[PDB]
Amino acid sequence: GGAGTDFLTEAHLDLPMEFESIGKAGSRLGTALAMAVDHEINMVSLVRNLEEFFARESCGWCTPCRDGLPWSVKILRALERGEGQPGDIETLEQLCRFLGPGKTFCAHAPGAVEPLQSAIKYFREEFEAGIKQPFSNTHLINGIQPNLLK
Amino acid sequence: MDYTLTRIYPLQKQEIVTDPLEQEVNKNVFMGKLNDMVNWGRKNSIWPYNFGLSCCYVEMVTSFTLRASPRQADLMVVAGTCFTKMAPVIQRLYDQMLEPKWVISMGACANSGGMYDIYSVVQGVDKFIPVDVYIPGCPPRPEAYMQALMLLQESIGKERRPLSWVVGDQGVYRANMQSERERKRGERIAVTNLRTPDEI
Ligand code: SF4
Ligand code: SF4
Repeated sequence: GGAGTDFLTEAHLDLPMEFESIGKAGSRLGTALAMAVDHEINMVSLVRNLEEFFARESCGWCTPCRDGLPWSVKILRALERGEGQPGDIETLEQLCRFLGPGKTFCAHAPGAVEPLQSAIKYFREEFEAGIKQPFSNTHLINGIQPNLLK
Repeated sequence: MDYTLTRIYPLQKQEIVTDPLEQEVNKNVFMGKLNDMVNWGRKNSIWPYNFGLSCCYVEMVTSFTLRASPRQADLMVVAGTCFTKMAPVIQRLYDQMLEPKWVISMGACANSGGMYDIYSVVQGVDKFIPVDVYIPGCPPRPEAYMQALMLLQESIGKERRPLSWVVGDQGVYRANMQSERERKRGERIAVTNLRTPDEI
């Protein structure tokens, strides 16, 4: 029931549309207005769209929601462009836990990570195909030998 | 070339003067030849007395690769920290030397106290002993002392000390030489690229 609800699979279609049933399933009833995703839809691009909305609808009051959601959008865009680097899914999961209930000032972000955590839970393979490049945030400064962390 | 007259240490006669020899009243070609001969013998016969202090003495012995008496020495190299308990000793040894005498300060400590601005250290030997050449470094490379000796030779070849203690002016005229820093400013500033600190 909404863009801020956790995705469920075909197995959860036999669950009654009640607040307790969907909650135990691992999501929320929300507005009870469900949306169906077909096999021709990529989960990474779908969640990227969801995050782009949740990220720009932020009011900018608390850091977790104001600076954390924009990070996820960039990771998801990199994954859908095949430019993902190792550690991206872990950051996404850490964001989902640290933008959860209680951490943010209101429930915009707690509900914004609900679709993301679910997509990684049931369709991780789609998020993994994105990581195709080695991790690198540093260029090579000439004259300075780099600290080779192993 | 201007000269500094030390007629007859922290406070003493230091009048800036003109080449006493060039002055016509005391201008004699023979006297000039005599001055040059004495300066030549002194600059080419600088016997040293290395007062070993702290770690600089170790670099000095590497350069060495002896006037054990201050009496036979013409140069006292202060190489080390001027500790409070050592300062009286340094002054006594320098005061047991005969004219002409020179002093080269080797090391940041002997130069100004260096990294040891502490209660037990004199901030520079130039606080009690007149110095002629200062060698920056900690410790200064053995080759740096050799450069200092060559700089002293040049300064000694331009001095106008009394030719005899019974006649003439008994004044030590030391030339106001050009600072080495300004002399080699051009080449230093021209430097553009250097080897990356990545290779041996
Ligand atoms: S979680 Fe709520 S209060 Fe915090 S930035 Fe988002 S909209 Fe603003
Ligand atoms: S200047 Fe440096 S190396 Fe030389 S004696 Fe002092 S501390 Fe030691």
